[PDB]
Parts: sequence; structure tokens; C-alpha cells
Amino acid sequence: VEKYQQLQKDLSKSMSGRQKLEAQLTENNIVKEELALLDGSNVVFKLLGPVLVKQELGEARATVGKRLDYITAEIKRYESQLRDLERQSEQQRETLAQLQQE
Amino acid sequence: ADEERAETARLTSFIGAIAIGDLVKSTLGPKGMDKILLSSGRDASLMVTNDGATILKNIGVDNPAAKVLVDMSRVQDDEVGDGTTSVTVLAAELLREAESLIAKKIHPQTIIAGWREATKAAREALLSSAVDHGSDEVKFRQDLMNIAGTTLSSKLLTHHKDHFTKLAVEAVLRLKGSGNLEAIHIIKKLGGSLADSYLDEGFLLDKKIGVNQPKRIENAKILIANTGMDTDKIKIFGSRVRVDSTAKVAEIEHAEKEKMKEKVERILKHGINCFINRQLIYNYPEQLFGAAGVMAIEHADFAGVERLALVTGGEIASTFDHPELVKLGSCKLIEEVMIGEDKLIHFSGVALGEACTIVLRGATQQILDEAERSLHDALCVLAQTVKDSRTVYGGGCSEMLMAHAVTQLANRTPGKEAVAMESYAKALRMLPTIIADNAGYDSADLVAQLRAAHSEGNTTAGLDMREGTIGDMAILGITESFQVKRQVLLSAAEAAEVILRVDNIIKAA
Amino acid sequence: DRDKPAQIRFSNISAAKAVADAIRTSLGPKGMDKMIQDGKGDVTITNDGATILKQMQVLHPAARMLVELSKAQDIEAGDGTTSVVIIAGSLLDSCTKLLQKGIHPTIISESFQKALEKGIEILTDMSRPVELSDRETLLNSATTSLNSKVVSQYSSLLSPMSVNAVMKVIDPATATSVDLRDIKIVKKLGGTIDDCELVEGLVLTQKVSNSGITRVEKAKIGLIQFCLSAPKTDMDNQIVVSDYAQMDRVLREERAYILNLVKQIKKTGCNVLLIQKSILRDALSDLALHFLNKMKIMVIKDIEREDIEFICKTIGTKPVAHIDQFTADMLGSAELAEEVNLNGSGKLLKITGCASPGKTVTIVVRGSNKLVIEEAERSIHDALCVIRCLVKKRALIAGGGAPEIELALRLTEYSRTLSGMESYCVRAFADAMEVIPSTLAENAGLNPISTVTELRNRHAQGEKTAGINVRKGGISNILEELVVQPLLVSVSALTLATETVRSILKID
Amino acid sequence: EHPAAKVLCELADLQDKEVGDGTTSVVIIAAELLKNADELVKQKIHPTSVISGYRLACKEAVRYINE
Amino acid sequence: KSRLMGLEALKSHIMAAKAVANTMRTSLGPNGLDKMMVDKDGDVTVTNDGATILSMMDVDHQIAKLMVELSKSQDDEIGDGTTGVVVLAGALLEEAEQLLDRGIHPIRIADGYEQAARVAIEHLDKISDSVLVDIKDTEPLIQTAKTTLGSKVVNSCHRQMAEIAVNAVLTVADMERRDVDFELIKVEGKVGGRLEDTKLIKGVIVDKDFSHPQMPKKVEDAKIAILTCPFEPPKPKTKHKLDVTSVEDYKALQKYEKEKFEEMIQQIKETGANLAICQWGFDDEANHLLLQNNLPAVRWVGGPEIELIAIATGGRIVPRFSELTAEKLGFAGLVQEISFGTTKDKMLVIEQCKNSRAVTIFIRGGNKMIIEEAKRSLHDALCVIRNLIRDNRVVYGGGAAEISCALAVSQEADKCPTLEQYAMRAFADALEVIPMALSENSGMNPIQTMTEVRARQVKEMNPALGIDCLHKGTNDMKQQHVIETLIGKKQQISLATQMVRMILKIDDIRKPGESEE
Repeated sequence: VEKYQQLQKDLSKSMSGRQKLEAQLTENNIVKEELALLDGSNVVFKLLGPVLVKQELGEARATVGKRLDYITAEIKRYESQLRDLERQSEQQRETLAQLQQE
Repeated sequence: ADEERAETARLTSFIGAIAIGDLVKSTLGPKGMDKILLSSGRDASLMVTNDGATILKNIGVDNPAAKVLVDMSRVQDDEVGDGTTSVTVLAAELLREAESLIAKKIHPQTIIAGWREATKAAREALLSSAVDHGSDEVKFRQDLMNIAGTTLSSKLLTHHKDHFTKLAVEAVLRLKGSGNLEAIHIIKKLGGSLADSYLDEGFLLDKKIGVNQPKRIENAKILIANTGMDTDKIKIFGSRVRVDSTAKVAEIEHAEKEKMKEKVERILKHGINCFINRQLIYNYPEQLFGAAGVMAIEHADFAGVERLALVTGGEIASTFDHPELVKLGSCKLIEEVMIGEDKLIHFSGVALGEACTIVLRGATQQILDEAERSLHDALCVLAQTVKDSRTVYGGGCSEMLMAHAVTQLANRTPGKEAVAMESYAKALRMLPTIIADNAGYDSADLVAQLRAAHSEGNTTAGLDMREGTIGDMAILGITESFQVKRQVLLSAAEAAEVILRVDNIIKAA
Repeated sequence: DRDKPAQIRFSNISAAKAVADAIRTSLGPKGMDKMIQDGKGDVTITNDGATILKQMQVLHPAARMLVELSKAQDIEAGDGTTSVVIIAGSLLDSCTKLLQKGIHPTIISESFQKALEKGIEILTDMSRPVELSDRETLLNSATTSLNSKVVSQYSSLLSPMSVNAVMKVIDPATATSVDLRDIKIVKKLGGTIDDCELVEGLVLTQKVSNSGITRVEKAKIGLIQFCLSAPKTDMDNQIVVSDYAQMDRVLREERAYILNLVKQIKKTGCNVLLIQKSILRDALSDLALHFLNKMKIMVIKDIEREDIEFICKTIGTKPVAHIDQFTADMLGSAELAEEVNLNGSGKLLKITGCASPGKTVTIVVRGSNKLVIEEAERSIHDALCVIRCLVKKRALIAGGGAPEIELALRLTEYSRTLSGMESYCVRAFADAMEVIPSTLAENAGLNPISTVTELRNRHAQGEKTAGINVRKGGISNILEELVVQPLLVSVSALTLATETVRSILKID
Repeated sequence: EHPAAKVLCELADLQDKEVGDGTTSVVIIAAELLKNADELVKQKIHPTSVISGYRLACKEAVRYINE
Repeated sequence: KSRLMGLEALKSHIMAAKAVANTMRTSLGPNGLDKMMVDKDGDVTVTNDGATILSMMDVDHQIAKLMVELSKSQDDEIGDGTTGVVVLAGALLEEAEQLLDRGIHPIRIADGYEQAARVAIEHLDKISDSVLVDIKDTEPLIQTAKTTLGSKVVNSCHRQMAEIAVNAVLTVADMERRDVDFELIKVEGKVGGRLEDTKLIKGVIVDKDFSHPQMPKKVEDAKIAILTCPFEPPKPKTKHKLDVTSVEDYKALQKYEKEKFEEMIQQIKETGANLAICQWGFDDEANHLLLQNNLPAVRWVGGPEIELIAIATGGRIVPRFSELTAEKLGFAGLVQEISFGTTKDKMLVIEQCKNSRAVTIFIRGGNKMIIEEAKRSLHDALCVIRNLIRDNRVVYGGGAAEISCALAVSQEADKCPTLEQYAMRAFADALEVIPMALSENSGMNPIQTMTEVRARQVKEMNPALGIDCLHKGTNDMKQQHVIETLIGKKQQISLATQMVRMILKIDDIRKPGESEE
């Protein structure tokens, strides 16, 4: 029954964005190595928004760290919302399953 | 559910309360010999007390007599303060004496009737033992000095008692009228040494806004405030908690400052020398309070500030419902004074004349927690003594005459009255026992000395367990406030005859 | 009636004394080891009775008084703590006598602490006032003490350190009491007893510098009681997302301000920053802290609130929970704060000299090993204790129990002098004393009963003319080879007997 | 299984770490002087009294080891 | 599945009444030392009569069981003499085994006891006055509430309750034509006032709802409006979310509040009784916005209260605010806003001279103990007059009838003879137990003390005088003014032999293995 689905639905929904963070998180680590590697040897660039800002080395690492951090925090965001959306489905299942049935 | 009938209960109600009225009287008295406190809840966890109120707490006792006598000495703590462990043994000197009569077959009814008017026959002899020392302000201050140490000693304070024996009477000397705890602002504070305790004459804020806001404020305009700067109190100058947008939880914090700005303007709209706010003042309106050049007092006391509202004459903003209308406190000078290890806001020359603020200096909390309680008992006593300024001849010197009196009463009368009353006046005569016995001195002679005194009758001389022997009753401190005594003597006198009604104890247990 | 309390008291008498006894064999350097089993299934060889109180016991309250008793003597002195066990029972020995006599607990009590006064007086002059301004006389006496006492190994080697940081925290020629407060015991794994040193400014645990300043000087020392990371939301910082549009929009907010809150700190004039533990914190994001280390503040993070309070009380860096709450009072000034890696394992931060309330000295005890570090820890300890005992009590009292053996003998006839029902009390009171070095005498062997008969008369004669001296552990001039102690350690070990007894005397 | 037995095997091993000589031995006079001094303390002796002497006695041998 | 034999069981039964009647025997009257209770749940308390204690005490045994059973009807109607039959029926109980011990039928003994009550009944019938009237019975109820308000909470009769006792029972009595119901009269304590705050309440008393006092405190009409409907927008004493989805709905609410206030101010007023008891709870905000409008608005009302005060009025309730009629409003003889105590809120006292189908007289207390100690006085003092108006008959009690009613019966014995004389003899003696037992619980030698009015009983007959119940040096029931409803004594008489008559009932003392199980 539809009530059971949204909770399953929003589950993998907010699950989707939470995962790709880790690959970003992974490359956030990949760039830290290079932001530890670059002294600014060749022009360092953040790009956030349709503008490409002038970026400086020293502000970039704390950024990507925050970016790493900010993303790293975002494993917890839905892992809260995971069980949230996971639970409300299960609760209605036996009901709505049997409701589907009879 | 289960009948507990007369005699076997009357043993149990006695024998426990008999046991109860002992380790308290053991401890009771200046030479009253201590009892180790035992917390079976935490290991053995121990103190060693002269206080029976502690005794009840640590080791829980079940006697209906006790549970009554618990409440009695407790209400003798709740009312009389000092006299708790004394009213305890007070009925204890009865029940043992009653054991005889009870074992003698003698109806509690008899004793109920008999010790009753016996209880009275001394009462006015006790009121005769009531002797005014109010006769001068100094003589009552001498009387303030009389029973002050009398209370605090058996409450277990001595070294730092003297300072409090000193300090408390003058704050209470400001009363000269009803003893007023409104007027008396209690501050007991950690910090300072045993000599650093202090009496502010006025109201005092032991908190300090110090450097951030005004410190010294003359001719104070004192605004007693419940005014939330962060609280969103009535006359909300921005978006409250309400639904407008789904993100409104954030939108509430935005209008907060545009609320904090206007509210300081409102708090400035009074105009004040100081702003006493029982709730939060945030750092931003702080300098806005500073933009009003006003001492910003936040999280202010819920009681002192009320006394401040009472003693300095302020009126609380009451959730800031009066942007002008609210009345304001005025003291001649607001002085932040370093006392002990901290600075304290002192309001000098507050509206109320009786008003003070005592400032106690605990070197630790162990010093800070114990004394101010013991400090309190005399004051309530003294407060009664302020109203009715009286002593009774101590060291049993009141006791023997009353014993004598009721005994002189006894001889002629003895229906079931003096039969009891004879057994009664003994309890009047049974206190000097333990006091010399806690002191470790043969009471019989000394008693019979003090007997042969009040047999002869006598006032100026009674048993002194200090020296250990009979001595002058000059109101030396050796003759002690009637206020306690009657109260005490009013109290356990009933509990016996009261509980004498219940040999009829029944138990759902 | 009061039987049970008397019984209790009798039991209390029996109980605590039954505890007070076995160490009287362990009493002194001549005393013996004790192998302590517990429910731990472990046999533990112990001469020190203070731990024997601590390490092993039952919960008996008068036995609790004992584990209470010397524990105070630890902080009271750190000396005669075993011996304040030895003092108490002796009186309690004399007690049941007076209770077999039936003397009254108030009467029993008031006779005694009084008599202790009466005792300490004659006792006091036995002691010799020695110069507390002269660090050498301080050295000598304490060192003589130290060499009249248990630990000379590192203590005497550490005595130039001990008395100095003391002499540092000694302002007066009186040398006051000299509390150990500003004095900071520190250690370093390994190192050396020579790598031990006093330090004039606070040696601190490790350091945080990402871009952070290593050496900063005249350094205003910041406290942080506030989170620099912005509040922790789903990890350390502010995130709300079910989707990346959500995260990418609000990510603007968290990043910028934590930099600002970082900024203002250096704007508040922090050359050093004390950050207590990230649990004592919300947390510090090391990248904004790298942004903060970029502020070239000297960041010491994850540090104890105690050390915060120590650095608060001692060198005067007071708690800062807010940017506004940064203030020079709450910012200590480190004339040099620079970490040092050397003389032993790894690095501890060195504030080299510092602005301090009073004067804050610290000592870093390093060793051949950790035990050798502890061999210093023990060593400075009582080396500082005898100081606190000698500086607080100038008068230098001899060891060996002779001070009793003189005074007990004295107070007896002075108790006799009292007459009254009580004259018997102070005798047995005094009489209690000389049995203490008796065991100690027997702890050295021979026959105290023979000796203490005589040393008494010796201490009826020249009063110090002979006495107990550990070299013999028997009849000797306590002054010849000096067995000496500050007047304090004695009077330390004194009243706790004349109190807890007088306490336990009137106990029901 | 005894604190003595505990205090000993280390010492024989202490001897045995050093040299195979005295190892099975030293436990001997470890036992000897005990039983010897056992009654001495029981006699009038205080365990401290002569125990220094046995060291002073321990030196005579090494005083003799010289010669 | 073990079975006691007859006398055995009764010997096992006789083991019961002894101690439980004993508890009364030193508790009888004020000279009786009253009864104490303690709990497995840890509550020590004082208890009284049989019922209080014997209900608070728990009863193991069929004998003990029937006690509370036998007890109820007593204290229900008369309220005074409850503890009595306990001793009495227990005494006769111990007279029964006795005559079985004397080898006389359990059958027969219970036989001649019954009409032995009659020769005590006819004896009691004569005693004192079988009459009282309004101005008269004022004074004995004065006396009754003398000994009632002087024996229990305070030993000082406080004439207020002493008169509060007389008036409202009359109020239900004079309504019911010299009939009255203890249900209708009701004794209501609320502490925070005093035992000297004592109120004669012929109507209902409830705290007047103020979500604001300053928004005018008032009582209006004399009449009450009892409402299941709103007098202001309604709510069932349960949380009602006040939020507004926009900043604008913030504006319309308080208007809606006041639009229905004035409308319910309108439509309940036009119904009647601007004071309106709305069964519904409601926000303290808008409740005082109607208060701000007008008419203190009673909200958060007990669901019982509305129908309670409804039936008392005899009027109905408005179930639905669209339904409006004054009969669905209540009836207050007087609605009166009354400050409850000096300590706390005004109440709204609805005193119903319109119809009171319940009358709950009121008192306060400095303590909940004493206030119930006082109600303990009040109930049973209202219980005597209850019957005592239904029959105004009173008999000087306290052993004077006991020493006397035994006269007829024990003298009726050899008038009777065969088994009845015994059942006259071992009957009547149980009467003089109590003056003995009252002298017992006193400091008095009972047989001695009993011997006294005995001589009187030979000297005089059926003394309106008697022995001191108050333990007064003088012995009357006149000087003592100890006189009980000549119902209640006989009402009490009815109880005692009945129990013995109960313990005999059938031949079955057997148990399946279930007896008390």
C-alpha cells in the first residue's frame, strides 16, 4: 500500500546522495595530498558556483578539509534518516501487505 | 491489617523511642557525646554527629513513636530549629517514666490526663521561667548575645560560631520588630577565610558584572526585572515562535537582535542607574545596556532579587510587561566590593531599614554548608526572641523549679493527676541528668543540689556543665531563650500523651 | 543503656587498635616489610603502613578513621604518616584503662588535646629553630633530615632542585608553609635523573601547530572554552542535506564564520592558545585550526581542565569561553613558549619562564626508566614535604622518639602537677608516648623496655643526652649522629591522635 | 607456590642468569639460616638484630675470599 | 479439606472477636484511646470506631470479615455507636461459647438473645426522650456535636460545624419531611483553610475558574449554568494546539476567541446564568480573554461535576451549545464567588435552594489529617441527626442504658426461665461490659465504677444521668449530656446478637480446602 512505499521511497532517496559523498570525500583526500603537494606551483582553483573564483593555496586545503569534513558529516545526516525512513515502512508492511491482500 | 495491641506495642513504641531518645541525648549537649553516623546505603558511610536529625536520616528507624517523634523534632527543626534533639529526649524522659506507670498498669488515660496539667503546671512556671531580656536594645542585644551561642554550639559550630554569634545579631538588630528574613539577605559563599565572613547592610548581589558594565552606582535606580533579552518575552519586538515559513526556526533568531535593540531602548525608556534582570542578558544587549550606561545584571536571583525588590524597594518587570510603569529600587550607593575571593555588588542604604545582606565565607563547601544552617536556627529563635525577648534559667535551673512547681503541685493533688504529675515533674527534672551525664558529671547531687536550689527555689544559680558543676544563672549564656523552651516543652509533652492514645496501633504490614 | 555505645566504643577501642598495631613492627626504617594479600589473590610486600591502610582494609569506621588518619598526615606532611598510626593506639591503649577506671569521654578528651598543647610546648623547645631563609640551612637541615630519613638517593640529588623551586616559591625568610601549588611536578619517560630539572615556566604536554607558531614569546596565552569549529551538527560542523543542493547552499555558512571566530582569537591577542580537551570542547576542526594555526598563535589543544586551572591559577591564564571573554587577565603571558624535544622521550611544550601569580615553578622528573622517574617522584615529594614541614616549623626536632621520651616523662609529673580527677589522664596520655620508639627501638632490635627505662632517665638527665639513633637503633645521642625532623612532622603526627581519639572518645 | 618459593626461584635464577654455580645451591642456605635464625628470633633475637651481622658475617667470608 | 467441629470452629471463631473487640475496649469513647493504623506501604495513621479501623485493618476471619460487614449499616445511618457492637457482639460472642461451655445449644443461646434485645428494646424504648424538635434538637446536636467536635479532630467543639451539622441535614431533612439521606448531606474538607474555616454547604462548592482574576472577578445571578457546551470555545481538558500557519492567522484567533466568547456570552446568557460551568477545559489565554470580555468563565471542569451539580439542581445540562435552555443550565439557589481560604483562589460556591439533590457541607483544615479528623466528626454527627430526625428519639448512653437495659433483661431471665433466662442472662451482661469497658479505657476501676450506677439502678431507674463518659468527676449522662439517638442505640442493639445469629447460620463448618482462600 502506498503508505509503505514513500518510507521505502524516501529511504533510498536520501540514501542516494549520502553515498557519493564518500567518493567526493575520497577525492577530498586525494586533493589534500595534492593541496599538501602544491605550494601553488600551478594556479590553485576551487570551483563552487557557475563562477570560477581566483583561489589561493592556503585557503584551499582548509576548504577541502571542511569539504572533506562537511561531506564526512553527511554520512550521519541520512544514517539518521535511514532508520527513520526504513522504520516507517516496516511498521506499515504487515498491515499494508495484509491490507493489499484482503 | 494487623492489630498491635496495648502493652507489647507500648513496649515497642517505647523501647525504640527509648532507644531513639538516647543516642540523641548522648549527642545532645555541648559535652553531649557524639554518635557515629552510619549510612548502610553507602557502605557504612559515616559521620559522627551531635544531631539526631542526621541520625534519623542515616540509619532508618521504624517506630510509630519515632515516626511521630521524627516529625516532632523535625518540626521542632521546622519550627524551633535548635531544640530538635532536645524535644526528642524530652518525650523520651517521659516514656521511660511512663514505662513504670504503663507497667504499673497506669492508664495512658491517667498520664494523658495527669502529665497534661502537669505539662501546664510547669508551662506558666515556664512562662515564669520566661524572663524578659528585651529590656534595652542593648540588653536585648546582650540577649541577642545571650542565646546566640546557646543555639549554634549544639548545632556543631564553635571557631567560626563566634563571628556568626557576632554577625547575625546586628543584622537581626536591624529588625527591632518582627524578625524578618526578607530584611535578612542570606549570602553564604565559598571563598574567604574563617575571618572573612561579612554583613552587608542593604541588599547585596554576590554576583559581579565587574568591568563589562557599571560597577559603582550611586543613588541607584534599581530596575528589578524579569526581562528576557534572548527569551522572547511579552512585547516581542521580532518574530516569536510561530509558523510563517517552514524555515521559521532560523527566522526566529534573526529578529532576536532587532528585538534585543528595541528592548534595551525600552529598558532605556525607563532610564535607570542599574538593571536587575532575573533572566538572561546576552552579550550584544549587554553593551546596549552599556549603551544605556547601566549595570547589566542577568540571571539574577529568584529570591534575593525579590528581597532586593523588597528591601531596596524595586518591582520586577514581570516578564517585562511594564516598559515604563514598573516600580524601581533605589539604594544610595551600589558598590561592588571584593569580599573573600570574589567581588560582590553591595547596595548601601536600601529602602528597608531592617534590611541587610549577610555574607558568609566558606573556605570550602564543608565550611559553607554546615554553618549557615546552624546560623539560621538561632535567628528564627532570635526572631521569636526579637518579638518576645526572654530567656529561661538554663542548666535545669528552669527545669528543677518547674519540676519543683509541678512537684509542689503534686503533693496536695494526687488523684490520677499527681500520680502522673509526680511521674511528670521528673521529666522536668530529667534533663539536667543527661546534660551533666553527657558532660560526665554525677547528676544526682548536682541535680539534688539544683533540687535543693529549686527546692529552696532559685533562679540565679543552676547546673553548669561548662565548669561541669552548678553555677550562676545570670543570663550568662547560661540562662537561655524561653522561645525555644516552651516550643520544645509544648511539643514532646503532647507526643507522649498523644501517642498514649495509640497503643491501638494496627498495621497493613 | 550506653553499654552498646560503650561496647561499640569498646569495640571501636579494640577494632582500630587491633588495626593500629601490626605496623608498629613495620615502624621505622628498622621496621619490617609486610606481605599483603587481598581478595586480589596477590601477596604484596609492604613496609609503608599508609598504603597498607589504603591498599588493604575492611570498612570498619574506626579502622576507616585510620585510613583517614595518616592520609591526612600524607598531606599534613607526607612524613610520620606511618607514625601517626603509631601515636593513636598508644593513647587508645591508655584509654580502656581509664575506661576500666571509667573516666568520662568528655573528661578523657578535654584532658588530652589540652595536654598535647602542654606537650607540644616542652616538645617545641626540644626542637632547634634553623634558618628558613638560608637555602643551605634549608638544604642542610632537609638534607640532614633526608639523610636522617628514608630517601636520600635522588632526594639528596634532587635536594638542590627541591629546596630551590621551594626557595623560588619561598618569598619570606620565614619561608612560610611553602605550599606545593605553583610547584608543578612533571615527568618525562626515560630522560635521566639529571634530565630531571626544575623549570621556571610551565612545561606543557605536546603542542598543536599546523601552520601554528612553534616559538612565540611574551606570549599572551589564549584560553578557549568555546568551540572554534562551529557547532557539531552531523560531525564537527554545520550540514543539512538530503541532497547536494541542500549541502552546497548552506556549506557557505559554516566555512566562513569558523574562520572569523578563529580570526577574532588572534584579534584578541593570543600568542599561545590553551584549548582544553575536545571533549572539554565541542571540537576544533584542525583545518580551520590549520586556518587558526595560520594565525601563528601557539595552539596547545586537548589539555586538562586541571592544567587549565593550574595554568589559570599558577601562571595566570584564566578561562576564556568567548571572544569577548578573551582578556589579558584570561590570557597568560609566556615570555618564551617553545616546545622542547630533548633529554628523554619525545617532546613536551616548554613555556620558558612565564608571567605567574606568585611564582610558578615546575619540575620535570626524568630517569633511567619510569621507576627511576618515580624514584624521583617519591624523592622530590618528601624532600618537598620536609621542606613544608621545616619551613612551616622552623624548629628542628630530633628523630628517634626521644621527643616523647623527654616529654612523656615530663607531662606525667606535669599531669601529676594537675591533681584533680584528671591528673591521671595526662600521665597515661603522656605514658602512651614512649612505647612508640620502644617498638621502634625493638624494630631496631635490643630491648626498649630496658632502653626506654633508661632513655627516659637519659631524657630525665640531659634530655637529648642519649636517645634512639638509627645507626645503632638504640641508646645514642640523637644529636651525635643527627636523627632529626622538622618540628612539624612530629606535631603533625601529634594532634590527629589527640583529636580522632577525643573524637572517638565521645562517640557513642 | 609459597611467597618464599616465590621469592626464591627468581634468586636462584638470578644466580642462574649469572652462573650455573650456586643456583641449586643458594636456595640451600636461603633455607639454612632461616631455620637457624628461626629460633634465634624465637630466643631473644629481634630479626633485625643479628641479620645485619650475617651480612657482616657475609663479609668475613668475602674478607676471607680475599685471602 | 480439613474440617473443624462445631464448637471447635466456634472456639476457633471465638478466637477472633476477642482482640478485635478488645481494640475498641480501650478505644471506647473519648476515655477510649482511639485506634492507630500502619501500612505495608508505610503509612502510620489513626483510626476510629470499628469501620474506619476494621476496614483499614484487614480482616482474616469470617468473624472478622462479618465485622466490617456487620459494621457498615451501623455507621451508615446513625454514625455513632459503631465501635460499640464490636465490644458488645464480641462480648455476647464470648457469652456464647461460654454457654456452650455451659453446655447450652448454640441454637438456643442465639434464640433467647433475640427477644432479650426486645426486653432491652422495650427497656431502651423507655429511656430518656423519644422526642426532639427543631429548636430542641439544635441543642442536643449542639451536645452531639459538642462530643463530636470535642472528641475527635479538636477536643474543642467549634460551634460552627456544630451548627453546620444541624442545618444542612435539616435542609435535606426538612426537604424530605423528617427524612434525610447521608448520601445527600455530604461532608467536604479542603485544606489550605482552617478547621476554623468550616462551611455549611447546601449546594456545590467549586473553585471559580480564573484564567485571570483582574479581568473582572464576579458572581452573577443567583443561578448556575451547567454546561457540557462551551460558554467559550470548548476543549476537553486536553492539550489543544494553538499554532498559526502564517503571521496573519495570529491576528484572527483572539478575535475568534472573543467572537465566540461574546456569542457564548450571548447564547448562554440568553439561555441564562452568565456564570456557566463549561465541562470543557480551555486555554488560560482565551479563557481570560472572555474574562477580559466579561463573566468569569468556568473551564477545565470535572466531567462528574457538571452532571453532579446538574442532578443536584435537578436540572439538566446543555449537551450542545446550539441547544440552549435554562433547564439544560443548572440551578443555583445562590451562585456565590467565594474566596477559598486566605491561602489560595476564590471558589464559586453554588448554594442550591432551587433543588439540592446533593448537599455537600464544607470545611477546611490546617492539615489533611485534622481536616479528615474533622470530617470524621462531621459525617457521623450528620449521621445521628439523619436518623435522629427520622425518629427524634434519644437515650442517655454511655453505660447508663447498658447498666440499665441489662436490668430488664437479666431480671427478665428468671421471668423467662428454661434456656431463655440464660439467654437473658449471658445476654444482658454484655451490655454492662461497655460501661465497664468505658471505665476500663478510662483510668477507672470498671466493676467499681459499674457498681456505682448499679446502686443508682437500684436507687433510680434508667438514669438520664449515669457514669461520666468524659471521665468527669461527676457521673451523669445528663451532666455529661451523653445521649444517643434512641434509634441508634437500638439500631446498635439490632446488630450484636445478629452476628452471633450469623455465626451459627447453617450446619456447614466444612471447607473444600477453601474457607478463607
